[PDB]
Amino acid sequence: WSWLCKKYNLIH
Amino acid sequence: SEQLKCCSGILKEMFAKKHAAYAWPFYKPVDVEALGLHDYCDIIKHPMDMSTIKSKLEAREYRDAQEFGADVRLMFSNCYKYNPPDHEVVAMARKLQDVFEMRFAKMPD
Ligand SMILES: [N]
Repeated sequence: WSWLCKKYNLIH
Repeated sequence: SEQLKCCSGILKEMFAKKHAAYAWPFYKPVDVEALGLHDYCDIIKHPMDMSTIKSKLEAREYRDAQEFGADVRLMFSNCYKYNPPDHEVVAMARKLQDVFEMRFAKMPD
């Protein structure tokens, strides 16, 4: 739900 | 000084909800430890994000609008350098950069 979670799923 | 106020307005629209669907990957610094990008610091020597740029505008670190725009373009170059060309985050970076370049060029002189 966080920016880091979205960021993680976007890059990897 | 008046152009530095425009730089704050440009970054404010870059943060606005109208662009959030493609601007959000650049909101905050790339946390290399939390995101598992164990090669980022070897490739990117000068990281930059919209939140750091905002703090440097608030601290009046940028002398002119050209130095502000250099940090904005550094943020995009880091994304183009680290990620593959066909990556989805590269397309999102071109979108946000097109928004920046237009407003940065249309800045009152
Ligand atoms: N991913």
